Formats: sequence, C-alpha cells, structure tokens
Amino acid sequence: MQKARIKLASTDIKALNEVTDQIRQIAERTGVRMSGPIPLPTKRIRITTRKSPDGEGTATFDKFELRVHKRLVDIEADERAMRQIMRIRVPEDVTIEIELIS
Amino acid sequence: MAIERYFIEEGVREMLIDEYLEKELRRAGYSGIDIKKTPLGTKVVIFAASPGYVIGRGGRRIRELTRILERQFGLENPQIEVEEIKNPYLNAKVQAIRLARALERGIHFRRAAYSAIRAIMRNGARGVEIRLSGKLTGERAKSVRFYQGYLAKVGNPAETLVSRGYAQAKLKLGVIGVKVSIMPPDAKLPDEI
Amino acid sequence: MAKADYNKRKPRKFGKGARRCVRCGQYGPVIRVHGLMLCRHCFREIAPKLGFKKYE
Amino acid sequence: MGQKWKLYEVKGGKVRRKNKFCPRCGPGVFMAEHKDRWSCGRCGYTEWKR
RNA sequence: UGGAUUCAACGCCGGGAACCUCACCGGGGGCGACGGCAGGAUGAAGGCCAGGCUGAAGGUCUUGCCGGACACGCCGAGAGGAGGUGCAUGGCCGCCGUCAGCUCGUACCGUGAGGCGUCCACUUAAGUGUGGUAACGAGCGAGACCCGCGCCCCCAGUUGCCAGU
RNA sequence: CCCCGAAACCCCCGGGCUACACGCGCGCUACAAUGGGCGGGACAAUGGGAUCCGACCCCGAAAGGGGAAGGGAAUCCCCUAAACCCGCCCCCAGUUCGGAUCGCGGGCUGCAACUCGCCCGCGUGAAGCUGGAAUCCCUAGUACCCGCGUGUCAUCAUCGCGCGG
Ligand SMILES: [Mg+2]
Ligand SMILES: [Mg+2]
Ligand SMILES: [Mg+2]
Ligand SMILES: [Mg+2]
Ligand SMILES: [Mg+2]
Ligand SMILES: [Zn+2]
Repeated sequence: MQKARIKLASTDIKALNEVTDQIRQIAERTGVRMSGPIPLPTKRIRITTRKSPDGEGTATFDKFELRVHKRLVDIEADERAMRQIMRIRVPEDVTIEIELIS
Repeated sequence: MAIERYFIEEGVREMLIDEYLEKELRRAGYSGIDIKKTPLGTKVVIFAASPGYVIGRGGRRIRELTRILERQFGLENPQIEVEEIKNPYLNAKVQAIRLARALERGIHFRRAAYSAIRAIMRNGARGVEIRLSGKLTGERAKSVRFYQGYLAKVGNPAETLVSRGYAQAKLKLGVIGVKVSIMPPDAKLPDEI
Repeated sequence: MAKADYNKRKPRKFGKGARRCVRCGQYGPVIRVHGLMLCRHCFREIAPKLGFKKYE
Repeated sequence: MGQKWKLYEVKGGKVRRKNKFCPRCGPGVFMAEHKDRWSCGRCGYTEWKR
C-alpha cells in the first residue's frame, strides 16, 4: 500500500482543525491508518512599515503580521478514502495538497 | 507559487475588487463581498443593501459588472449573485455612506446624525458614535462627535466587536469625513454575572 | 499632418520607474517582500483587509 | 493632405501606370523615384535602381 | 527642485537619486473629450521608403511614396498637472501623553455663570484602591483584553530529533 | 478654490539633485598592549529564496568565471559568524598604531559606470598620541562590546527594522 500526504495550510486554526477532524473521523469510519496532524512551523510574514506619511515627527512603526498555520497528514491511499477526501468541503480560507508517496 | 504568495494574491485581488465596487455601488449600501472558486467557475456574492440598485435594469448592471470582473481582474468564470445585510443598521460602513449621501443631498449634519443615531439605537445597538469632521459651519473646519449608548475604544474587544466605518461626503466646498462606530448587543470581559 | 507619434511609454525592467503601486500608482516606497507591490501608505491603510494583524 | 494624386495615364481603353514596381514585393505595390532608387509605399524597405 | 529648524528639523520625508525615480536645467518631440468654426476624403484622417537638418529621430522637408478615410487651421469647453494653497479640507502621523485624565444621571449648593461628585489622608504605574466626606452611582480612558517568552501535562511524530536495540 | 491648459499636461536625450573657502547634527574608523599582524582552534539566532537560492566539481592569486544536484521552503541553499582562545613577530613609537588620499592594473552589475557605481591586487602613507566649556543613553540578560539577517536592492549599507553572542 502506498501512502498519501495531505499538506494543508490556513490562517484559521479552527478551519484547520475542522478539516483534520473530518479526516480523522472519516478514516476511523473506515479503518485506514492515520499519521496524525503533524503541526509544521507556522510562517510569520512580518512587515514593518513606518506609520507616518509626512516624514516629520518621531518615527513610529507598524509591525503588521500574517500567520500561516500548516499541518500535514499521511493516510494510506485507497480509492475510497481518496474519493471522499476529495469530496471534503475544504473551506475557502484554506489550501490543501494531496501528494502521494509510492 | 508559494503558499503565502497565494494568500497574499487572493487578499490583494479581493481588496481591489472591494475598492472598485465601493466606488460604483455606493448608492447600494455595498457592505462587502465574498468569493469562492468552485470548479465550474468563481462565484462571488455581493452583500449590499439595495440589490435593486446593483442589478439595475433587468440584470444590466451585474452583466457589465461581471464583464469588468473577468477582464480587469484575473477570474476564471464570474458568477455574481447578491445578498442583503441581515442588520445594516448594525453595519457601520453602510451607515456612514448613507450619512454621506444625505449630507450630499443637502441635509443638515446635526439632523442627519441624530436621525441615524436614533435609527441605530432603535434597531438595537448598545452604542454608537459618529464623528463629522470638516468645513462644517463655515470655512474653518471643526469636528463634532454625536454619541449615544455605551461604546468602547481601546483594546482587542474594540478591535473585534465594534464595527467601524468611514466615508467621505464630497460637497460643493469640500470633504466631510464621516466616522461611524457601532457596538452591538454582545458582551465584554468585566461583566462577570 | 503626416508625422509619427512619440509618447514612447518605455518599458523599464528595473528601477523606481519599473515598480508602481497597483493602487495609487506611486513609484518609490513600494513593498515587494512576498509578491506585493504596494506603497507603504496604502499597505498601512488596507493590511487588515488582507489579513495582516498588529499583534506584537 | 497632398490631396490630389491621379497618376495613371489613360492610353485609351486601358490605363498605363505612372508607377514603377518592386521585384522582391508583391503586386499592386507602387513606387517613387529618388534619383537612384525606388520607394515602397506598403511597408518601405531598402532598394535601388541597379 | 522641494518639505521639515528647540523639545517634536538635520542616516527624516522609508530620500542607499547613473536612466527612470524628479518635481531643477539645456534641447527635442506628442496631447482639445464634446460641440461648433475653416474646410472636407478629390484619396487621405494616420502611418510612411533614401537622405539634409537633427544629439538622434517620417519630427521636418525639395524630390517623389499608398494601406482605404474627417476636422486646434479657430473658439469655447476640457483631459492631465509632483503647479499653488496643509491657516480651505479629509485621512494618516507626531507632540502634550500609555500622561491620568474626560465626563454623565440623579440629588444638593448657588439669582447666576458655575459648583459638588472629580476634595482630604494614605496607597497605586494608574481619578488604582481604602477610609473620611452633599454626595450616591455610572461610563470612556487605566485595568480587563490580544501577542510573545519562560515551567509542567495531554495530543501529535513528518520534511524534525537519534538515547536505547 | 486658484492657476496652467497646447503649456505649469505627457514622453525622450543629456546634465543636475553627487557641486565646496565654510558653520551644524547624527554616526564610522581611530589615536594602540584593556593592543596590531600571521598561522592555527571554537561556539549562534533571526530571517529570506523562481529567473530566485544555489550546494558539489573545475578554472583563477583575488575579486570573480563555467557547469550544476537539490530546493516554491522544518527536506535544499543562503550558513562552519565575530568578538573569544592557543603559538609566533612587534615592546610604547606618528610605530608592524592609523588607514585620509592618490597612481597602476584586474573584474561585476547595467542599455549606459566620464560626470557618478561596487569589488580585488600591488603601491602610497594624511591628520590623529584621550579631547575645554557643555552635553547624551541607560536599572538585568539591561547598558557597553561583537558580528549576522532582512528592507531598500539590476549593482550599491558607516542607514532603518530586527537577531543572537
Ligand atoms: Mg478632573
Ligand atoms: Mg490597556
Ligand atoms: Mg595597519
Ligand atoms: Mg602613543
Ligand atoms: Mg536611509
Ligand atoms: Zn498605494
């Protein structure tokens, strides 16, 4: 049996958790062996602008931040499992990617 | 294409869409949009307060609009549809724009502001604040804040709960800035019942 | 009036003229860190709409 | 606008062209004369009498 | 070229400018939407072959060139303007100041403007609290809140770690 | 709002913003031994990467050049940091301190390197031997000292924002 990596990334831990729970509950609905939602290092896109247009006055900065949480899940590749994980809702603020290790 | 690139791209695109529609549907109480890239195409949903105005004359408006959408902005297959705000009187940018529209009609600012405040606080908001800033009452500019109810300013609960809205009223002699802030019926930390 | 039009929108490939904010159209202080192309001013105005937050 | 350019000369029952022709080009192309060479009106490129 | 001149201008305008950026200088070339006016496509609105000028240019031109087609040669009326005005404005920023202040309802005091609360003593980073008190209560702000670091537990074990076998 | 409006709009070439008898602000390097050089030995983190990072091999004295695995990012690379330590020369002097300046040559970026870029090698060898009055920052993993990353970025960091030692 050959395995399937599912790399999924979001800005919302709760959507992320929703997807992982979908996968957990569907694998245990069936009996295929999950590999946990391995949490990968989350990316902190930091942008440190100066908050002034004038150029006059004291220099003050806005440190804006975007956070990307990332998980990966390995599940054995079955046609059933694959069909239904394709059927998954995959909400709007999330990306996924089903690679297959063979 | 890296993943953060993807997020950034989507946000920027959507922001520019939002800008365009804010310009063109300001009569309609355009509150915002949402966008989903379904397989058959990308379907978007415009939340506004007068879908009558956004459709115009038998879909004329949505038609030229979707043309603009797929052309000027990278979009697979636009599938515009329209929806309402469940409580626009709790939305605050729609109200800011309605107020600016009024001031442009020519209504006096105290009357318009107090009318809108009455409406919001009857439609059930815990608090409301309205700043009008500019050439009110002559040539030297001033600022006036009309407030009612209970409103927070500082902290994460403000950054989250209260809805902020801004608009310009472009009048004969210049701009009036309209800031609106609405606090709905939802609770804070130090309540402790 | 037989002539040749000479506006010549020259295609810069590097430079402060090459890069332009997609909103206002400013040429200098442009953000290009992760695929953006935005003037610092605009970015500060819209960052929440893109999802950028100010927790520090 | 130069604005009057009747060049053909009617021989009688048929016209004869005041034009010259370019060999490396197609038909209909008409030419000028500048003292040692021709000129293409369609596109314009190098040529001489020779 | 400009802006900014104590704090709060002077490695600031994210201003590390070869062109661009630029707004300065010398030179060169394009631009009237809408109408009307001089007209009109008759073959041209527009592009254009070889050259002379030109820094270089179908920019222009004696000399000639046609792919099939309207008008700044003239008015209004404009597009655009990093042109002026930041004592006409908005928005943002700085400073007062992350300072601890700003107020309200009712009551009382005063003809009234106003006052009281919001004062005093301790305390606190804090109008933060305790007590006294014609004040009693409340709200914004402070605090709460949000982010991160540091210790433990649970879950998870890849692309991470490798002690044990 | 006023003005320009066929010029105060748009584009191109070239110059300038990089000029220098001088005054000022903030900083870098130093005025040496609480060191300089040479050779050896060690120990990071933050962040970033598509026409982008580039290991690895070869060429070259260097800067650099050719080919190129892998890497759209806990997989690969940038990335074995410097201050520190060990040994050897120098032994208190305009010096084996200091590196302004300038000459010759060799390169990278770019359409273009004169005006006006950055790097390398040989050479040169400027003031400066601790600084008046006066003034600035700082209360713990802080200040001082050390280097690194990134933003700006075609090439340019004595800068900004940050990282650790
Ligand atoms: Mg007070
Ligand atoms: Mg607070
Ligand atoms: Mg030396
Ligand atoms: Mg000495
Ligand atoms: Mg700088
Ligand atoms: Zn912008």
